[PDB]
Amino acid sequence: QEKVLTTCPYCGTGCGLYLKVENEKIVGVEPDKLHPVNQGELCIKGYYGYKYVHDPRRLTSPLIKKNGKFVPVSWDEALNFIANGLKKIKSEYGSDAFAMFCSARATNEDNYAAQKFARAVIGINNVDHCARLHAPTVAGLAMTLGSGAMTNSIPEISTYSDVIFIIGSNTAECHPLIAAHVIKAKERGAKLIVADPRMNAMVHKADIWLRVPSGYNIPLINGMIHIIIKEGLVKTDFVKNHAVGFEEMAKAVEKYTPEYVEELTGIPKKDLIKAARFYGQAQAAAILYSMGVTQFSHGTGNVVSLANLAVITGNLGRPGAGICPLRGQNNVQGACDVGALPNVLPGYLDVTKEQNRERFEKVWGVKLPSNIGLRVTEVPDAILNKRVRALYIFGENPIMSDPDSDHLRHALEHLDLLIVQDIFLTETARLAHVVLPAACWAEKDGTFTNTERRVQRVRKAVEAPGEAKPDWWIFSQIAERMGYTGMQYNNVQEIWDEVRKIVPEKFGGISYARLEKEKGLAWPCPTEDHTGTPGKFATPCICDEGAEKQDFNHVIVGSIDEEYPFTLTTG
Amino acid sequence: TQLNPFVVANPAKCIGCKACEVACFAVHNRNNHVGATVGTVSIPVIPRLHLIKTEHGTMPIQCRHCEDAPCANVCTVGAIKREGNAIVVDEKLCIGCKSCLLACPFGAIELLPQYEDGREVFQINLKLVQEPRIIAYKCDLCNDLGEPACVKACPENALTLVMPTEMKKARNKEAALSFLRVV
Amino acid sequence: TQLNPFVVANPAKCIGCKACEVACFAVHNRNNHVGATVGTVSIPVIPRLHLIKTEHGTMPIQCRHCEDAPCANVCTVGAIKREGNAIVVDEKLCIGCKSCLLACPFGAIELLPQYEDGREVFQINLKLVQEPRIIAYKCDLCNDLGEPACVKACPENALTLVMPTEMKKARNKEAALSFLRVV
Amino acid sequence: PNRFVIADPKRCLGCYTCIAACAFVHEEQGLQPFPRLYLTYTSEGIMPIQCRHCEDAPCAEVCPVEAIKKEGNAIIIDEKACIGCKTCLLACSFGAIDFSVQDSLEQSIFKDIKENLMRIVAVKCDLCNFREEGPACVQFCPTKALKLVDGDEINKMVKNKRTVNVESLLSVYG
Ligand code: SF4
Ligand code: SF4
Ligand code: SF4
Ligand code: SF4
Ligand code: SF4
Ligand code: SF4
Ligand code: SF4
Ligand code: SF4
Ligand code: SF4
Ligand code: SF4
Ligand code: SF4
Ligand code: SF4
Ligand code: SF4
Repeated sequence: QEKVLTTCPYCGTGCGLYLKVENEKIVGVEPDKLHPVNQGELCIKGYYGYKYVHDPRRLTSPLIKKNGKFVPVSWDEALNFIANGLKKIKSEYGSDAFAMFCSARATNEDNYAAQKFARAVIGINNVDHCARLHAPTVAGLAMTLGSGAMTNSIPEISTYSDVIFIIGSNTAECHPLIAAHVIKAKERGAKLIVADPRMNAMVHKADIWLRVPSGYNIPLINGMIHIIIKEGLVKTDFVKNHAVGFEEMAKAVEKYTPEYVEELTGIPKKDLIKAARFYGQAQAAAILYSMGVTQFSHGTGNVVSLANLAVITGNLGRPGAGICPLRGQNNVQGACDVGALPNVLPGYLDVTKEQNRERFEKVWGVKLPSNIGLRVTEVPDAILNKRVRALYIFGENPIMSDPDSDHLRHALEHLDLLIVQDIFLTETARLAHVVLPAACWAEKDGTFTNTERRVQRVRKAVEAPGEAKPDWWIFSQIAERMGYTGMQYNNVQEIWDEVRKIVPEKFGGISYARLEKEKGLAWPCPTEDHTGTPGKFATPCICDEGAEKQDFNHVIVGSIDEEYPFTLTTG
Repeated sequence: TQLNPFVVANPAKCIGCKACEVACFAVHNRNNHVGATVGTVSIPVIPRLHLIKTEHGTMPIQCRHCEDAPCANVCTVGAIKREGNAIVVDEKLCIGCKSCLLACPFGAIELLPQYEDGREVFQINLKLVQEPRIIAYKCDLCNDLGEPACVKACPENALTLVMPTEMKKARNKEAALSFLRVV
Repeated sequence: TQLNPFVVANPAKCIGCKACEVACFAVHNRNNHVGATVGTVSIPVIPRLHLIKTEHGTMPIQCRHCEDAPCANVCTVGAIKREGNAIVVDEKLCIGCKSCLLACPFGAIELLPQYEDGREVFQINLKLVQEPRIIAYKCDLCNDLGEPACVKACPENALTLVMPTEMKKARNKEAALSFLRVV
Repeated sequence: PNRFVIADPKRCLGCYTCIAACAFVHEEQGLQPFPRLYLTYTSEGIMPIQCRHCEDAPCAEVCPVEAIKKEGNAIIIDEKACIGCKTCLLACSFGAIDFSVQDSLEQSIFKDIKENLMRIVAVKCDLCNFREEGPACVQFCPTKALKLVDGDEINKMVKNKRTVNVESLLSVYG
């Protein structure tokens, strides 16, 4: 009867989705024929992910733990309890009493509000998200190219035939529509080079299979680079115009030979020669990599090598070619543009520099701390050491997906005050202290930032069950109860306008009118009339660094038995 | 676009010793447990060039690598492809439809059983025993491997690799010099 | 083992008179009470080779009897076997799974109702009427009967039975004689 | 003759969308909620397998209650009269029949969806003849791997291949 445009929240690709609603309840989901990403077809989660919003077990009222059992309790006295608990812990031991766990499955306004109401209300740099476990990738790409995110745009990989190079192939079952473009790229001219230690559904369609054992892909790429250098397929103009040198990399790449990797990894010799030839003679090359490479301990130098391979060839900053990091959640990129890490500020600004702090005093509100906060891997140590008093589990269940679950479960017996603004079927809330109902993707009005840095909006279709309310008004109530200068969150539009105002250099033209007219925009976009950057990100030149010139880092093979002869992996 | 080179034999000096076919067999089956010695070859012999002897002596004939190749175009399945400068048949997609033998007039293609990993390749549903897989064999210029083994295996070095630009230029130069030396 | 012979057509001498399909239909349906005379035929006509026409001529095509036959590999029941020198279909184990139509690139197999003893065969349990039984049809080189009947019925002798081994020898001899007469 | 559906393994990601759509359409219609299209993993390639509608069935010849019958242009199970005598499971060459039991589901995303959402009889692809649209499996596929073949598309493909072969043989060498 009524159709509402929305972005599918289940993975990071982002797709148009009409939520066919009838009698206030969702009855179906439809694809958008004019969307540039999915082109009118969705995976399993898009077609049958709407049966999650009206389960009979949805949390419909606030409850609190008085004597060990939760009791149905109205909102205002629960907010009183939260306010007095935060006030007493802040009076006792200061502002370091909590670490903020903002969800990776919430809109960018949620993360911005959480950061502000943890920094401009009490004041601490203790904000984290459970999507860090791709953390070295953003560090490596920033140190190599000066770019901290995706470079190219997804639909360009199928407009014309290119060479697609996959590292740790799991795209066939992690993003079931990006691999749809890769398969659809085969217009009798797209040519695939795949490298992974396992058997997937994508390698069986690959003309060339670079099956290499886990942890041995750095020698593989080093031998690949050695082959493409020995045959003289290096674009000399690109390296002589924008790069700082060539012989420094040559001093560390010549030690690996095709025979060396032949005896080291157990792969045929003609495959590497072939794959190097197809990468070299072709003018278009896109490097995909799935979760497999990103769950490795030594991924820093590996992604550095992946970026520098594209640097030495010249397939960067051009349409149809470029490196392609992939994110595993809808709003991971929404946890980096705004501050969700203990050493970042909205606008990709580092809090360690006083210039990034002195630019906002009154436009932000209360004065901010200048110290680096607590990381997500360090706050269990503070819980065991009793150095932190509270924790904010928001919109997620960090007791199952995160590794080493038993340590966190044993750490969770530190019950002084716990706030879980979450949804049904979470054991953390059962182990928590205070539980508050929240709102899902179809109940909010916010924005999603996909892996391809495209910004779309979420439009509310169904009304909330019971007293479940969006978190913005929860945060505003808490801040007003403690006492905040002014009163925020009149609507989501004011919050997004404030985001546009605070950082106009990155995105100041991402308003509701353009997203209503256009099919989403991708930052940077410093003005309203600009059409966005993408398949360039910012590089047309490899000069996103402050020095306007990229550098290199020399790589080396690392180190890891009879007791455990079998390597265990997961996806 | 470059003209495909092709090896050719010299009937004037050829003896018919059949020492170039065996080298071709040894160099093509390097993945079938061969150690450049007799006794390690437990598989039958399959050559690529074929020797024919008639009243005007003996000569080996092989694939000329036709520019307007009929063998590639008649092949409906698409087994024969021009991957490099030379023409090479692919053994993965070939089904044995003998129409190639209706195309090539020289006749350098033979349908023979396949052999991999020192064993004969069996099929799924054929006849009660199973039947061998028959594949197309022809010369592929040894572009995938190194320098062709048919060269420097002949005792008198009869067969030579020629590509028709240098031969044409040499013949034209010789004709011009002979014409100018008389006038 | 010996390579399976297959009948081929010469399009330059064929007219399209459709006198080759009729002979094949007559010679394979002796159990359906035909006496080499129109009027005793109480069965719909089904031939084995099929004639088509394009702008550049007319000819029939038929089964090429591929050595690595895709139609035999696709069939999971195993009705298609190489009973003799040729490859044949069995009408007793066929179930009608049309996947063999998706395998043969030449399209020489057709799924049609089976006719025996002058009457249409009927399946036991299907729908209220009884559904007919459908069997594949393709050239089987007349192995059970005598010489191929498509040949000796064509007025222009466009149809020829070829042996893919002797023909290669003839082509080799002709190529050698042509090359040696010039050198 | 009969209409069926075929999936070339060149463009099948194993994304489990067709399987879930086939299950849920049959669930919301009022039939068994179990999928009738099985994903199989092999050494070289992944292809969904369903009931290629055999023109002699080898199924209605083994059913003792006469439940399986030809309707329209397909083979229909007629679930109401089926008793569970696992005889058609022996006589199916491709293995296109599974039985409506919870343990018949392999561990995958579809199992997680069906357990977070919430008679034993033989279920078979009925080609979605009750729906005015085409088959659900061919319609929801992200890469359009599956395709429905009719009685006339087979003839068109056969004629196209035959004409291409004849024209190539004429053009290249007689
Ligand atoms: S690809 Fe991702 S965003 Fe698109 S429909 Fe599937 S789960 Fe939703
Ligand atoms: S025998 Fe092999 S190469 Fe020759 S036409 Fe048939 S498939 Fe092609
Ligand atoms: S196989 Fe025969 S027709 Fe084909 S390129 Fe070689 S010589 Fe020419
Ligand atoms: S070039 Fe190679 S394949 Fe051809 S005849 Fe000589 S050795 Fe054999
Ligand atoms: S090795 Fe030389 S002499 Fe002997 S058959 Fe070959 S070409 Fe002739
Ligand atoms: S129709 Fe007959 S010959 Fe064809 S695949 Fe089925 S059983 Fe085999
Ligand atoms: S039916 Fe077709 S595929 Fe099978 S052997 Fe005959 S020509 Fe080859
Ligand atoms: S050889 Fe026999 S079966 Fe084949 S087309 Fe001729 S008459 Fe028919
Ligand atoms: S009988 Fe001979 S001439 Fe007549 S249609 Fe058949 S092949 Fe052509
Ligand atoms: S919908 Fe298509 S791609 Fe997905 S599993 Fe089914 S056949 Fe494969
Ligand atoms: S299980 Fe059902 S369909 Fe199969 S034979 Fe028994 S009654 Fe017939
Ligand atoms: S269940 Fe199997 S044997 Fe029966 S009709 Fe379907 S594919 Fe054929
Ligand atoms: S046609 Fe319908 S019942 Fe058959 S597999 Fe496809 S969706 Fe399932």
